[PDB]
Amino acid sequence: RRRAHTFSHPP
Amino acid sequence: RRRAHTFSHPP
Amino acid sequence: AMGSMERASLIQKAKLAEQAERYEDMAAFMKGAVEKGEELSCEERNLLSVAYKNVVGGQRAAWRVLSSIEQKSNEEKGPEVREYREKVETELQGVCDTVLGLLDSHLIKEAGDAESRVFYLKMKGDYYRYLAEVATGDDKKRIIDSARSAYQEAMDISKKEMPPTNPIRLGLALNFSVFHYEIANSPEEAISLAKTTFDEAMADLHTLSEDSYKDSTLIMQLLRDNLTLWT
Amino acid sequence: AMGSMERASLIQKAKLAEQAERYEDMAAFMKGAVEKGEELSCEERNLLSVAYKNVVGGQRAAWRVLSSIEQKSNEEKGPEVREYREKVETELQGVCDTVLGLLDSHLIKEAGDAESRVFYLKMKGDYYRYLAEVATGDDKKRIIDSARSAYQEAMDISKKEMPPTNPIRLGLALNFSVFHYEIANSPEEAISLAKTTFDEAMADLHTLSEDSYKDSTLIMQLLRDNLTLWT
Ligand SMILES: [Mg+2]
Ligand SMILES: [Mg+2]
Ligand SMILES: [Mg+2]
Ligand SMILES: [Mg+2]
Repeated sequence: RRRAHTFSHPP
Repeated sequence: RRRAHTFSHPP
Repeated sequence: AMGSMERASLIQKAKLAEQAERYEDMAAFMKGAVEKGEELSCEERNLLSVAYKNVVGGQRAAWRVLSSIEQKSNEEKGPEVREYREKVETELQGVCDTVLGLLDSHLIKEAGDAESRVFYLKMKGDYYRYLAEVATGDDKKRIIDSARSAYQEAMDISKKEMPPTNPIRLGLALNFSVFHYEIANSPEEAISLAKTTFDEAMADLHTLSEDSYKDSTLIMQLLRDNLTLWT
Repeated sequence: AMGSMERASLIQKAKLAEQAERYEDMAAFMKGAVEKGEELSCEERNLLSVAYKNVVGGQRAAWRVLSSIEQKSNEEKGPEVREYREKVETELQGVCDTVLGLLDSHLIKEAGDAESRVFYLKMKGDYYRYLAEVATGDDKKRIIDSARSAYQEAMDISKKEMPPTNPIRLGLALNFSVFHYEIANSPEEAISLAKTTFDEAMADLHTLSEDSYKDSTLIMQLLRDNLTLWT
């Protein structure tokens, strides 16, 4: 399975 | 200008 | 003066390291600047987070690779993979410990504006989560409690003081939902949080300027893709 | 036994580090294995080169970024860029010194097969070239002499003992031509070498197996694109 997205700041 | 290619091993 | 000039120079070298993709240097510079005791601006908070996210991100990627090879070797001969995975793991724990120490000693305060308070508590939850990824026993259970506590305290602030489309609030909810799914083994809670967050932001998207709209919909797409993944 | 088992374990950890993209670790493992005094196999030579090419490659990229910002600040205010560029430069010189020390102390020998002899002398030229990129005065002139000497000794062997399509020979000629153009300020010599190398390999391509053909034409495309760039 692929991993879920996490977010800390925009690219 | 772009830089010339150098080579040490295949990708 | 010598102290304040020292702080501004460390900040400037962190920005230079970012351009050079020297992220370990960047993290070292930003750690130094944080210990000068001054509050970090929005820009400087992002420098701190970029630096350490890249450093720990490489460690996490390596740990997953080595852990996978280790488990494959353990299925159904040479200590090397275990020895090296343990080394990377201890190094990852050390970086997480460092970030968590900076957060507790210098950055987390009851006094700040909501955005900064939520930013740092979210970061606290994130780096406890990264510790939880590699922990195993009652240690893991206690680390999980610590991450949930940090995330929930940030969630309380964000729901009291920020609109549902605020990008920091949205990113917190995204990560706390992943925590539920992948860490706390609470998939129904993960789906509920992600769906509620998306829905309540969707209902407010029409109120946003063009720049805000871009920032919010970016994280909402991540929430939507996670929901697709989980349902 | 404890020594040979130690060598094989270091090699295996270098391979694991490669998979984990832990290239500084990988370089440390391969340095350790080289000091065990045993000749490196073709595979192990590539592990050594991959490890250090990634490490120095990141330093070189950073140095060019910082050098460019430094020169922009010096055109027509704050010591930070100069101070940090100098730091990265000293660190780059240290890694190059380490590779060159390994080559001279353990790897370069009159005795080996042609492929290994050319491989290591080419590497010697490459890492003197990287030192030359950051040097400035009579230091630079002496480093340039050292790179040319290593490259030319490798060229002599390759022209005596390898066919014109051999991939190690082709990569040597590619890099030595770049040295002429970008380092030694000898653009006519760079073009001549690249064209001769391409032409003499082209005349032999019909003799190659499918796998050899793929290896040789890959480097020939690089020679061709450099010639396009320079003419
Ligand atoms: Mg990395
Ligand atoms: Mg452990
Ligand atoms: Mg790098
Ligand atoms: Mg210097």
